[PDB]
Amino acid sequence: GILKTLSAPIILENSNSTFTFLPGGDNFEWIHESIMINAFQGNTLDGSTNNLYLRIYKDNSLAFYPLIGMNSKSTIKSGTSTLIFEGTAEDISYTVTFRLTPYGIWFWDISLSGNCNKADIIYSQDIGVGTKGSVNSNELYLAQYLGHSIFQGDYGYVICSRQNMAQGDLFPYLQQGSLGIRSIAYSTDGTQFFGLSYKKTNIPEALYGDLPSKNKQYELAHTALQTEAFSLSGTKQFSFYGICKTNHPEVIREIEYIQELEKAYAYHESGEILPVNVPTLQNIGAPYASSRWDAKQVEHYFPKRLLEEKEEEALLSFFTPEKSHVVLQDKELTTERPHGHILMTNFDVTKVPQGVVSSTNYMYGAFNCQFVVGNTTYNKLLSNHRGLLNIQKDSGQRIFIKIGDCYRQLTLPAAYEMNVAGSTWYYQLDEDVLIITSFAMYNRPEIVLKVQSLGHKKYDFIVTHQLTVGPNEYENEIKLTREGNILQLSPTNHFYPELSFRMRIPEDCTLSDDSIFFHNNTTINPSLLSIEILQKSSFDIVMQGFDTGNVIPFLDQYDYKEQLEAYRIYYDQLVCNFKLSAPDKIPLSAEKLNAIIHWYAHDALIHFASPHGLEQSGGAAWGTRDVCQGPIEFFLTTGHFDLVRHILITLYSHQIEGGFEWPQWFMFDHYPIHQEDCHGDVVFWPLKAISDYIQATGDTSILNELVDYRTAKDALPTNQPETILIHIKRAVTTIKNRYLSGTALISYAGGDWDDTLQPANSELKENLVSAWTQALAEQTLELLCSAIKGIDHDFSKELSHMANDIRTSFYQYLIKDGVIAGFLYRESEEHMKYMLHPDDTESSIHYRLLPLTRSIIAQLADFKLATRNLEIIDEHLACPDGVRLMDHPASYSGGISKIFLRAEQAANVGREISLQYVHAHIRYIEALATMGLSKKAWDALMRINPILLTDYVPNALTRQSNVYFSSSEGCFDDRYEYAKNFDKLRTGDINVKGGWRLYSSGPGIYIRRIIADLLGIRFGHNVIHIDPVVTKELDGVTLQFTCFGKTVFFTYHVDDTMDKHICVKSNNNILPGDNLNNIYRDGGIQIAKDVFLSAAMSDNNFHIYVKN
Ligand SMILES: O=P(O)(O)O[C@H]1O[C@H](CO)[C@@H](O)[C@H](O)[C@H]1O
Repeated sequence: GILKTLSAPIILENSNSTFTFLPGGDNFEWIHESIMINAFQGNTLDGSTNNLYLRIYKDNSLAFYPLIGMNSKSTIKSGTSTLIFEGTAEDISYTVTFRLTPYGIWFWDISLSGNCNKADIIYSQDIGVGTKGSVNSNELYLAQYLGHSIFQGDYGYVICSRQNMAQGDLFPYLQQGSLGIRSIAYSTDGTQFFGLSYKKTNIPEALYGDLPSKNKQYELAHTALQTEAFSLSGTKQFSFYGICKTNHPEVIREIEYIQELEKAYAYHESGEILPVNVPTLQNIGAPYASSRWDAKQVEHYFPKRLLEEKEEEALLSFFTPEKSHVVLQDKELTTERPHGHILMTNFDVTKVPQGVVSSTNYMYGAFNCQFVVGNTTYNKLLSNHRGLLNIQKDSGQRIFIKIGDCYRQLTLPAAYEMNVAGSTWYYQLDEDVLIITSFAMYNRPEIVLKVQSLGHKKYDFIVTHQLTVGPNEYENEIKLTREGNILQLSPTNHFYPELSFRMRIPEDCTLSDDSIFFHNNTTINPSLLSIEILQKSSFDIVMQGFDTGNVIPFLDQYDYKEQLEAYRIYYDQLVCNFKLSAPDKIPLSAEKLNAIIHWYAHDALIHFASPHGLEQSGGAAWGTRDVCQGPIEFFLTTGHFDLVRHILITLYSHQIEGGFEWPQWFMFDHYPIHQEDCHGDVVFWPLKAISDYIQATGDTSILNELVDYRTAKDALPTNQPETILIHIKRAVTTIKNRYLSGTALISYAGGDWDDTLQPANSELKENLVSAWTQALAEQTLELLCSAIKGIDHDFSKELSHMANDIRTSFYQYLIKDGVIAGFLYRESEEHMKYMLHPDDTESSIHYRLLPLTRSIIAQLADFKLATRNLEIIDEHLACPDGVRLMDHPASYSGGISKIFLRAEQAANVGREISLQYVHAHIRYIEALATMGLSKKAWDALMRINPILLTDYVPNALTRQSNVYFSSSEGCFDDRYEYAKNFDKLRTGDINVKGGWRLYSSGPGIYIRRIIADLLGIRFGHNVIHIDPVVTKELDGVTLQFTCFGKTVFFTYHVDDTMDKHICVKSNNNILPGDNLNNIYRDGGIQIAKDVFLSAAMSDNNFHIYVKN
């Protein structure tokens, strides 16, 4: 059976514009030239995000009626470039005429005829304003760079918008406003229009009130305009309009295109505008959100709770002894980002895995989005989740349940419980609880949905699936065969020709597309795979993925518990059975590490094996710098050494021929895709990681492995392998080649760690020097020197000379008045200027975090400089929510870049522009740990710990507690208010909120901080290093940890009165060893493996005595 693709059947066209609609008149794709104007494509069940709302005010009510789209019940006529919507609302006849003119200008002309006392209109439009590619790739990210300027025009508010991230060279533009009626209020983000409450009510919150008239620069670019209120007794007429320009290189300063708009307003098409058939839903109601559980219900279903989060004494979330995190309804209605989770199949932990299965789900009834097998972009069965508020709610796997006469789509449950192996939703019904579980199979490429009525009551269900079978919805035809209760789905390819999926469905279910939702049984979307299941108290759908066609029979039985238990052991072993305990009350911070470790282990494992996140659904590839940080640090900390060796070989095989640097990112599977343009820090990371591998393992053989390169343009193997050592030599030449003349100052080139600080021109590219890059290069080439020492003496000597020269240029050029400058700009020896240093008095930015922490971490900063670094942090960068990247925001003047690219283009205060990018705060922790500053280090660890965050950082707004957040951003509506009131961040006088979730190096590098740097357990070549940096409160606390395959119990004692720094005892015998080198403090102890293990055979409780 062949599934066709959805094509939007209403197709309006006019000079350089194609605007398409679904048959209910819902927006599909509005394209002007090559710019997509809307943010979200409509779907055949929900319609589209945009609308026009008629509201009617009475003495005891307010009513609101959508005028367009399939939720309006308007009839429709169309021409070549016109739609006419007609209908009535109470006592008002309306017509809405949509005009697509030749000018990249559209109108919604509204005519109202009737009697009523008080009415208004609300205009509502989601806006993307990017290429189709950019909008589809990430709506949220596109929104971040879409800057809105508000003016008063002839008819009140007019919203102008400039897209500040280049779209195929161009900076596109929108303008929206009203004609013939005053817009008396406006909003610019979907959070303002729909509100968080939408996630329960399914009703846009703004419809009950006035728009706020504030420009909120967030992630749901969404323009709303509210008319002045009016009486009706007769006919009233007015319009809304939009203008799209594909290139507006200047910043917005005023309302433009007034003459053009007047010309476009006079435009009407000559052709007949004729009736078209409009489909209508049949027995489909409003969505069903659960009633909220009260205290006694929660107590009943979850008798065993820990780490309870409460606000105003209402329970928001908690953890359980069985390693679950549970989220109550009320919490989801207070988090701006939607609670969600990623499931992933276990793999062999000694090799780079292939064909890993994964699925994403969210608390608000998105049960399974983006089911993939291997490649998280291309090898996909179910469509991606999009947005934040579930306005469009048809993606992936959804469930309809019959309540009374009507099928009703499940949205918000009473509770959502996550475990690393699965997600459970609890929906309160009338005298029943419906329990939905979506869970991963152990050892099998499967995700299973289970639906179960707690009281064994029967119901009718339709389970819908937005298929892709490929990277995108609506892109390709689908082969669907059915044998009994097994469906097989495959595309109708080049690198995964056997790609297929199977679903086992319940035994007397019926199969359709969206036809069953409609009165006429008309198919509109043929790729909506619908499963109607009648009169069942329970059922399941088993979903299998096969990237290489290794099809396996279904099991008879699919049991969540067994999977849960197998994954729990997998995760325990993954973190070497980490567990903190004490005889007395364990400290809260330890309790937080026990609860978070396996969650961060899961997040890190996803980042490694199945690279994608919640907001960042588009991934698939390894980032070169990323795989060297998050996964490698996680795996080196936990002794997954064979895995790191394999990672590193794969990594080196992706080095690019000719240029001999690395791509920014690359697919690690059979898809030859990479980004050959890289930032200037990227080359250092494979060099550092291989060195850290060699130091940890003694495995110098890796340097003799014969490994290929990839071609720049095609990402194909070059079939000219060389030893990894020679790979390294070539990389190192590229570094030497970046010396500025007369110096060993490494050119900035494409940028450093901070992806928002790409150089805005060629001169800045050539002549900037990043102090962080410089420090990283020094550290990397020193580590390289040591790692290669025993193998190639001469190269090791050259590496030493290089590191030394880089060190000398660092001290000689990048430091003034004891302050390490963020950057030096050097045209030549005669023309030099510090930036991100106090001397740059023309700039607002005088201090940069990155070099301060890298220089400490590398032991490059001498003790004095390192101590100065910490003072600079305390005085200029430390905030209650963590340490900031800079002491002031980057420039923003309407979106054109001057020095830095994306940092100067982002309209939204978020991601790196927030200045608290958590990854960098974790490096701060690493630096503190190097300096032995245990009180600052543990305090910093807690400030970014999502568990009970709001109890610890009073101005932090709550967020999902069992997942990593990548940034912390002040609640500032725009860049100008951010700059003006920046100091509020330092004193906690503005609230801060969480950024993007899960997909980051953060969780892995956090885990390393915990284990290696603070608890102080590090593995070396036939040695264990013991070097705790802990507080008095860890005194009497024990870490259980598996060391070289042996479970040990490290009990901490903090003794300020010791003669020595460190002492390690087993059965009262002091373990012999050597002190570690550390220029800032007394070093830890290196104990031989055989000695350590021998001691552990008799008494595996090791007592560590440490003085701060
Ligand atoms: O969001 P993440 O993964 O924590 O980190 C992201 O931003 C950082 C700062 O620009 C980069 O160094 C990473 O390569 C990128 O993935």
